[PDB]
Amino acid sequence: MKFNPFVTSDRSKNRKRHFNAPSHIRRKIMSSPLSKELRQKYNVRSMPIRKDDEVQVVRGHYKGQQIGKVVQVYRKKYVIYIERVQREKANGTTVHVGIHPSKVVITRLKLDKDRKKILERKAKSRQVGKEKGK
Amino acid sequence: GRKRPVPKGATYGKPVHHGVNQLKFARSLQSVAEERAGRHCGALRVLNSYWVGEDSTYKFFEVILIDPFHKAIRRNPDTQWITKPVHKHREMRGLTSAGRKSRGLGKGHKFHHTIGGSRRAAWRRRNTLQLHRYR
Amino acid sequence: VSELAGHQTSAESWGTGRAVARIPRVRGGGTHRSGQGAFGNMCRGGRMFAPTKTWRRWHRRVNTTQKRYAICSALAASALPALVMSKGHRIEEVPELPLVVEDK
Amino acid sequence: SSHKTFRIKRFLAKKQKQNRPIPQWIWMKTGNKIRYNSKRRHWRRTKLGL
Amino acid sequence: TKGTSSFGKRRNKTHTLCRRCGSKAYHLQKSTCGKCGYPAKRKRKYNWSAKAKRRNTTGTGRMRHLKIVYRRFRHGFREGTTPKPK
Amino acid sequence: FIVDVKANKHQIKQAVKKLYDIDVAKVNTLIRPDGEKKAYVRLAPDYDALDVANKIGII
Amino acid sequence: DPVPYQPPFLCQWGRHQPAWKPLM
Amino acid sequence: AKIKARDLRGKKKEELLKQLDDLKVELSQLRVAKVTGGAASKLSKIRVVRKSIARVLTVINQTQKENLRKFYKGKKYKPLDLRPKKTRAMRRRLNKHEESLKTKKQQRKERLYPLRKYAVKA
RNA sequence: CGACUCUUAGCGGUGGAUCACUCGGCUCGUGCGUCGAUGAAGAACGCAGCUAGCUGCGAGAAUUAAUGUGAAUUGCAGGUUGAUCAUCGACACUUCGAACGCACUUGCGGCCCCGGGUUCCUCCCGGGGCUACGCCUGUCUGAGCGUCGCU
RNA sequence: AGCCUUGAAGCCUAGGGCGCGGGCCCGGGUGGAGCCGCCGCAGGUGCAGAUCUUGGUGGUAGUAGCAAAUAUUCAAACGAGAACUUUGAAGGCCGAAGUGGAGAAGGGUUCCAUGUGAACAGCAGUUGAACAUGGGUCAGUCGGUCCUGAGAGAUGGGCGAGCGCCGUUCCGAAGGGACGGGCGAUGGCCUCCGUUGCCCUCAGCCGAUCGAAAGGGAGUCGGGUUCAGAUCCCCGAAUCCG
RNA sequence: GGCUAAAUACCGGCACGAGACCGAUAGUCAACAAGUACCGUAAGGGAAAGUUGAAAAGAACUUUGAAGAGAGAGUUCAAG
RNA sequence: CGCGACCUCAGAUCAGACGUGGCGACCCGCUGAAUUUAAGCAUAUUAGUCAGCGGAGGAAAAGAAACUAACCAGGAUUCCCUCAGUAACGGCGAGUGAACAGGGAAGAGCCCAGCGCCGAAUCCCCGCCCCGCGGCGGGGCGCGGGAAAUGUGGCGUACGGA
Ligand SMILES: [Mg+2]
Ligand SMILES: [Mg+2]
Ligand SMILES: [Mg+2]
Ligand SMILES: [Mg+2]
Ligand SMILES: [Mg+2]
Ligand SMILES: [Mg+2]
Ligand SMILES: [Mg+2]
Ligand SMILES: [Mg+2]
Ligand SMILES: [Mg+2]
Ligand SMILES: [Mg+2]
Ligand SMILES: [Mg+2]
Ligand SMILES: [Mg+2]
Ligand SMILES: [Mg+2]
Ligand SMILES: [Mg+2]
Ligand SMILES: [Mg+2]
Ligand SMILES: [Mg+2]
Ligand SMILES: [Mg+2]
Ligand SMILES: [Mg+2]
Ligand SMILES: [Mg+2]
Ligand SMILES: [Mg+2]
Ligand SMILES: [Mg+2]
Ligand SMILES: [Mg+2]
Ligand SMILES: [Mg+2]
Ligand SMILES: [Mg+2]
Ligand SMILES: [Mg+2]
Ligand SMILES: [Mg+2]
Ligand SMILES: [Mg+2]
Ligand SMILES: [Mg+2]
Ligand SMILES: [Mg+2]
Ligand SMILES: [Mg+2]
Ligand SMILES: [Mg+2]
Ligand SMILES: [Mg+2]
Ligand SMILES: [Mg+2]
Ligand SMILES: [Mg+2]
Ligand SMILES: [Mg+2]
Ligand SMILES: [Mg+2]
Ligand SMILES: [Mg+2]
Ligand SMILES: [Mg+2]
Ligand SMILES: [Mg+2]
Ligand SMILES: [Mg+2]
Ligand SMILES: [Mg+2]
Ligand SMILES: [Mg+2]
Ligand SMILES: [Mg+2]
Ligand SMILES: [Mg+2]
Ligand SMILES: [Mg+2]
Ligand SMILES: [Mg+2]
Ligand SMILES: [Mg+2]
Ligand SMILES: [Mg+2]
Ligand SMILES: [Mg+2]
Ligand SMILES: [Mg+2]
Ligand SMILES: [Mg+2]
Ligand SMILES: [Mg+2]
Ligand SMILES: [Mg+2]
Ligand SMILES: [Mg+2]
Ligand SMILES: [Zn+2]
Repeated sequence: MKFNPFVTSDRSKNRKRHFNAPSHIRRKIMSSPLSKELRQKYNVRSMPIRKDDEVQVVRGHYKGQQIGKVVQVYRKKYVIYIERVQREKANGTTVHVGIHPSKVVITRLKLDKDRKKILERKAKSRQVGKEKGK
Repeated sequence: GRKRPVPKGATYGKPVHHGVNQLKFARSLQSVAEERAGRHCGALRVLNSYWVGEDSTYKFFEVILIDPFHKAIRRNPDTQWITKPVHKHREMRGLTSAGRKSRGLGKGHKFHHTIGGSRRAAWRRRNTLQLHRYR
Repeated sequence: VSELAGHQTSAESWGTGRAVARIPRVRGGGTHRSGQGAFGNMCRGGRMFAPTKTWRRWHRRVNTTQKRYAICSALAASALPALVMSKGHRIEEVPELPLVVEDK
Repeated sequence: SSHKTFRIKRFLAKKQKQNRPIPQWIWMKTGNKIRYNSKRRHWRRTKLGL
Repeated sequence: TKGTSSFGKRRNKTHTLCRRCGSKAYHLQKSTCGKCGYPAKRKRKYNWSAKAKRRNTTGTGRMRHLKIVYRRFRHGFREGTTPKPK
Repeated sequence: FIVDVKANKHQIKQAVKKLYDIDVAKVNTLIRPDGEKKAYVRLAPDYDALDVANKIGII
Repeated sequence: DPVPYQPPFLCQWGRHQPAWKPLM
Repeated sequence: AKIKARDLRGKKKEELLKQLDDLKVELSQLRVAKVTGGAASKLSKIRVVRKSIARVLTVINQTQKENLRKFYKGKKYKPLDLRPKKTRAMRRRLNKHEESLKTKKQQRKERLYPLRKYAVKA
């Protein structure tokens, strides 16, 4: 259960805070787990996805072991678009099929300074939690 | 006295309320003087007032008004309660002496109708159902 | 239910004649809600019969001896073997039904 | 009235610009709930008050 | 002839658009507003007009000053201070 | 030209004279049913309207 | 076109109308 | 170039006015291009020009008003724009020293009889 | 076997009932409890590349600056020394409106200071700051066959 | 240790049934996501009516009706399509207190061009005051703006518990104006004059203010030009005030 | 003649939390461009209106018709 | 007649401040009915109620007895239980209707005028210096200007005080 009297445990209020979230909270919600190799290497469970990330699709029709680059992260429909994950329209044009980032694993990260800062901060908090558990 | 502001007779109702001439106003003319001075000066604040003269047609009152904004009152700790915003327009709420004499407030057996905050607080405290949880 | 629910609309009844059903209807207007019927439990919108109040007797008090009797009966039936299974608990492998464990 | 005033002419000027319909790209968005302009005032049907 | 033929003589206007409340309720002969009482210094509101209260309250319009009053209240009305620059 | 509604004919004249460096014979103003002020700026005949229109870009 | 108002009342059968009267 | 607000603050006021006039000429040319029928590059460029004008005027207003309050800081009477704009009931209060002004008799009472620190036994 | 009419069933239309969903109400409880002449509430009019309504904003006009966040907004085009979002503490906030130069026609003024005009020489134009009533302290100018003192 | 995407609720059913009955359980179809049995608890808990409330649909009924003000006909064109659109010809009407040409109030883009025939124009339309893109109202002289009328309405004063009300010259020190003279200070070839500052001197007015797009009120006419503006735009002639 | 917290009240506002409540004719008038459209000279009166699909994947192309409309073909588990 | 004070009353776009209006659920002061009931109705009742008016605050009001009691006396105000549907009012009809005390939540007391003592020992504004200046405050220097004896400040207020 939850013991904080300010955290909402209401369905309609949680759906409101979800579907009416501003973009910096949209980025926080739209996060994806890392692979086993990257998780062992960085000690980081999950990260928010970026435009220049590599993705294996885990669930759905387009799942497999195909490492595809993200086309762009569309936070309005809570979705990302992947390069080879696409389909053909009636007229013939290719349209990228939208995949939610919860069914998405990262095989390679695109590392900038802020990205390395977030990874080091999450690894530091994980080490503090491990030392408190020890 | 105060007559009823109606056309000629014409108080439409039961014969109790047809009285128009011999009605009396509930507050005193000294408190009327205080509220007229305080309505003419919203910046000045009424302390109290006193009688100086009366005619058959008029009475005459000196009303004491105080600046809550002049430095001689503001820097004096004895009167800086006048500078507080709680005492804005005492003359209308009846916080000066001529208004407090009209409210009918006091201690003891002669003032049961204003026990509590006022007469309105007395009536409201008496006319409520205290419908409890477990009853 | 709020007390203002149904009473915000002003509606005088049309009287008799007009071949209408003698209901308080909405006073004029060039809209759908005009001469429609506002008050009453049977009309669309408006009020319902018996608005539920905040001063309903929600809470019931019990005597202290009856509360303690209920506690004593609820504890005493937790020692009998048939009454615990008739509640529904799977207790077939439990070694003793008054299960008293150490202070650790 | 040909003898207008500036306030009344400005009030009519705002309504003349409000009288235009919606564009065709506004119903291509994600959360659209507008099929057409429901506030189309015609000069015979609604007489603008006054 | 009190109906259809008498409705044709209606061309001169009595009310017009007011300039304090905006509604077309400013009588030209009495030179006063029937909605809010414009030559009076105070707003014309009544308790028998309970529905006409909530058509014109503080929650109705913009509150272009009152929302930033609330925003400055929720951090204690700080003035002149600046956050720590980069 | 299309002008803000709060302007004067002298303001339009001095504005055209300061911006486009050209003398003005007169200014005739009307207010459109859109709301903006249409201004017919009659120039002096020493400068050409077609030449200054080709200078400012309109054609 | 807005919602037409309800068919108006017309004193059709009062004392004023001689087209139909009851026993008096 | 991308007109940022950082380098506008160190520059002189006449350079800010010259850049403002250049941006006004640039806005007028883009409006003429919009009305004649121009490129979508110009149609997106006019918003950048408007925001750059807003930035330049904001920096000019900062360098004006902070210098004005630096000038009127030492003086006792200062203009109403430079006076601290908070709520009216909070401006019409007493002063911080005037809330601490006590009378001589009350200070004598606080000197002679302070609220003592005490405890009782069981 | 005809046409028409009645009943039942399959199917197809008018219609949106039932059911299931709910970024919404209703009720109860907690903390705070703050508007305005330094111009409130409200109203009017404008502001988007394509923008009617809603939302947001005020000629810096779907936003400016600062901080945090850290690669987007998106309906379509256009272009890491910080895009977008949130906080917002700095700056700015058109016209009415207690509304304040007198009226509400957006009309007519008066005073002072600047630039064209001048070469202070008066008009004209443009810009800026004042000009609402009552009242408190002090200052200045006053009035009185009100009470006096000196020649 | 209930049912359920190997199909929940709801709905339909010429099927099998059960119960006196209220109702309930299976079979078949549709459906796509929740639902039920037992012991208790609680209620906004059961409809055929109330000239019941809302929504929808029938007979009437392809029925009443599309009948006030004399009247249309032929050919050609656009067009898929013509009794109604356009042009020509013929015959008519309004017959200068008009069915003509222009204004006020009011309407507010209805004015003009291009395209459409989804909805409207109680038949139709290739048409329109409909729809969608675009354009259109140019003034010292035309009006408003100024004045005052009947009247409205501030200030003083009076009244009123009070928002406020009365009152418009009535219980008011109600002027800020200007000729001339004196004094000092500034500005310009410090000549001579303007600007302001003080003093002397002079002065009646009437009530602040609002109130007529037909009352009073200085001064613009001719020709040409637009798809739509003309005493307004252009040309030629003037004229009023400062 | 005068001042004074505390326990007390709060169907307005800001930030919140919960429900043996209601589930689009119900619940606030307003779940949606709601005090909106619309009506009345005015004071005032005041609606109706949720659901494709998981993802627009919103039916390319051929063919009759002037088009509205279809018939094939295609998407989807399902256009029943 | 002139000059100089005082007292009353003016004029200021004089220097510095304030009030106007809004919201209004709670609070204070007025004003204030009729529906209804009494099986009619007129006193009553609805009812100091609806509507109207003015004024604030985060609470308001009240508030430290010209009190309650008659006891072996309690001891500011406010709120709850109880007193109590009681005493009492009422065509004594319909109906209306407290207070004391007891148990609690909270608990905090005080200041002037007068009477008197102290060389007005008091207060405001402006000039200069230092600190701080986004709640314009503290100290020093001014034959600077006023307010005030028609009385400012200190001791002191019913519990006594000097
Ligand atoms: Mg936690
Ligand atoms: Mg009576
Ligand atoms: Mg009374
Ligand atoms: Mg008090
Ligand atoms: Mg007495
Ligand atoms: Mg209802
Ligand atoms: Mg009409
Ligand atoms: Mg009239
Ligand atoms: Mg009021
Ligand atoms: Mg003392
Ligand atoms: Mg449905
Ligand atoms: Mg429905
Ligand atoms: Mg726009
Ligand atoms: Mg920024
Ligand atoms: Mg940033
Ligand atoms: Mg006029
Ligand atoms: Mg059947
Ligand atoms: Mg589903
Ligand atoms: Mg229920
Ligand atoms: Mg039925
Ligand atoms: Mg037929
Ligand atoms: Mg027929
Ligand atoms: Mg004609
Ligand atoms: Mg004509
Ligand atoms: Mg036409
Ligand atoms: Mg038709
Ligand atoms: Mg009057
Ligand atoms: Mg006039
Ligand atoms: Mg005239
Ligand atoms: Mg006393
Ligand atoms: Mg006392
Ligand atoms: Mg709880
Ligand atoms: Mg619905
Ligand atoms: Mg519905
Ligand atoms: Mg439904
Ligand atoms: Mg509803
Ligand atoms: Mg549906
Ligand atoms: Mg299906
Ligand atoms: Mg001054
Ligand atoms: Mg007020
Ligand atoms: Mg009776
Ligand atoms: Mg009866
Ligand atoms: Mg009777
Ligand atoms: Mg009574
Ligand atoms: Mg009331
Ligand atoms: Mg407050
Ligand atoms: Mg108090
Ligand atoms: Mg007591
Ligand atoms: Mg008893
Ligand atoms: Mg009797
Ligand atoms: Mg009573
Ligand atoms: Mg007691
Ligand atoms: Mg003394
Ligand atoms: Mg005492
Ligand atoms: Zn108004």
